[PDB]
Amino acid sequence: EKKYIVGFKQTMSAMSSAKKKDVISQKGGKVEKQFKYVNAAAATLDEKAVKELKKDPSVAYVEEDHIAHEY
Amino acid sequence: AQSVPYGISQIKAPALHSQGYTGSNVKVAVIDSGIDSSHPDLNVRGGASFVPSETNPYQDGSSHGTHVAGTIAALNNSIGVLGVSPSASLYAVKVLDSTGSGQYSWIINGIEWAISNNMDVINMSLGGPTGSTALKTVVDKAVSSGIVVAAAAGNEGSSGSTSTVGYPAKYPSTIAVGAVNSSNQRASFSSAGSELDVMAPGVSIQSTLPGGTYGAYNGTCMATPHVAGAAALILSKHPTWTNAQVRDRLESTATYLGNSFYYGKGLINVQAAAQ
Ligand SMILES: [Ca+2]
Ligand SMILES: [Ca+2]
Repeated sequence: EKKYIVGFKQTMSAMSSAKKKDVISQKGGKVEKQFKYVNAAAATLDEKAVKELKKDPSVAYVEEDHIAHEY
Repeated sequence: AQSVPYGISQIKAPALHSQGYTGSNVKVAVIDSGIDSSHPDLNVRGGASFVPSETNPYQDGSSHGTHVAGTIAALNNSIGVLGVSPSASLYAVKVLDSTGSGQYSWIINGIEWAISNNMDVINMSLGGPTGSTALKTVVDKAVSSGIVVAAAAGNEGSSGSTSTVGYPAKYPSTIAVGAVNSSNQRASFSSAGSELDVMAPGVSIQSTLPGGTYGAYNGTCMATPHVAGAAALILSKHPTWTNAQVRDRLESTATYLGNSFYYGKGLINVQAAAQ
C-alpha cells in the first residue's frame, strides 16, 4: 500500500460522499478523508487498486500523497 | 525593550503603523508546524491541526510556525520583536509535524479549513519539488474565494535557466516569495524562475520561538510572512480591496531589484502598496 490522493471527474460519477468512498473502498483502497472543496480523497492503496481506479470512468487521477517540508 | 527586526523596517511597515494601520481584524492563517500561543509576544485567536500525531495546533515542536507567526504579527509592546501587522488575528493551522514535514493531504485539509473559516490571508512558508493536482485545485479555490495566498518560492538556489521554484509557489494563483538580505541582494539559496513574484527579507530574520524566546533563521519561509503581513496591513487600510488588488499593488509598487527571473518584481514596499 501507499499514500495517495484520488481525484474525481466533475460529474462522470463519484463525488457523492458515499459513491466516492465506495469507489475506492471496493478496490481494496481505504479512505482517510474526503475533501470538501476538492473533488478528491486521501487514500491508502495497493498496486491493483491504483490500476482499477485510474481506469474507472469516475476517476480523473491517481497521484501520490507527497511530502512537503518547511521552506 | 522591543526590537524592530530590520526586515520589518525594510518593507516599510512602520510607516503604516504610524498612519494607524496595523492589520486589525484581518484574519491570517499560518499553515505551518503550529504556533506556541503561550509566547507572551504573540496572540493566537484560533486554528486547528491536521497532523495525525500532533493534534494540538498551539504546540510547535519545530519552532518554524512560531517564528513565521512572529514576523507576521508579533505584538507591538515593550518586549521581544515587532510583526509587520501586529494587530492581525493569527490562526494556527498545523499541517507540519515537529520535524517540519507534512503530507500534501494534510496541507490541503489546512487550506480547506482556512477557506471554511473565512481567512483573509494564508501564509505557506512551505513547499516541495513535486506538483499535485489536488493541491493546485485547493490553492486556486482559496484564491478564487477571495483569499491572498503567499507561498515561499523555495530554497533550492539557481540551476542555469531552469526554475527551481517549489510547489505551491509555482502555481500562478499564489504569490511566490523569494528572499533578499538587508542589502537587497538575492540570498544565493533563494529559488529562481519566472514564477517568482516578489522578494522580502529572508536572511537572519529575528522572531519568536516556542518557550517565550527569540532567534533568527534564514529562508524564503522567513521572507513569506513579511508578504502575508503586508497583505494584512493593506487590507486593514483598504477593507474592500480584493486579493487580486492587494497582489497587484504589492507587485506594481515593488522596489525594482533586477532580472525578474531572480527577483520577481523586486522588494515589497507596503507603504507604497497601501497608498
Ligand atoms: Ca513585541
Ligand atoms: Ca505563484
